[PDB]
Amino acid sequence: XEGXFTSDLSKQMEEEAVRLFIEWLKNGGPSSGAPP
Amino acid sequence: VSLWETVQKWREYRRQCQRSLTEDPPPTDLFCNRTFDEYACWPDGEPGSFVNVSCPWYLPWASSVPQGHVYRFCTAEGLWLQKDNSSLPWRDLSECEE
Repeated sequence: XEGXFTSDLSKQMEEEAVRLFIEWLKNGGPSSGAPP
Repeated sequence: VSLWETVQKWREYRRQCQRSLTEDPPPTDLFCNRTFDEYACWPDGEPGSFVNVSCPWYLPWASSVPQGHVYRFCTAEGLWLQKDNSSLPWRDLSECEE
């Protein structure tokens, strides 16, 4: 994570959170009963 | 970019899907059943054909893929195409990718 502490950090991080949310949706996440 | 904004747009998209699911008229006797798969809203499918729907409009990059569709295939048995080891039906969403 070297060179990570940028003003852009907080936004770069929200962007990855949104990406993961979309990945979760593609996996059926909100309604899935699958084991973790 | 905002996670809360994307979740709210997704809730809105889900809500619009639930409106269609309940309100659209029934289809023939044989068709693949309309459904919300948490990513996209699917109508009833014609047996033996691919089914197209627009890339979901809650995607943050939806405006970069304005002509993208996502696909399922409805088999002649009236079942969505799905591998035995998959919990989700077959879907091609390559046109909606970031």
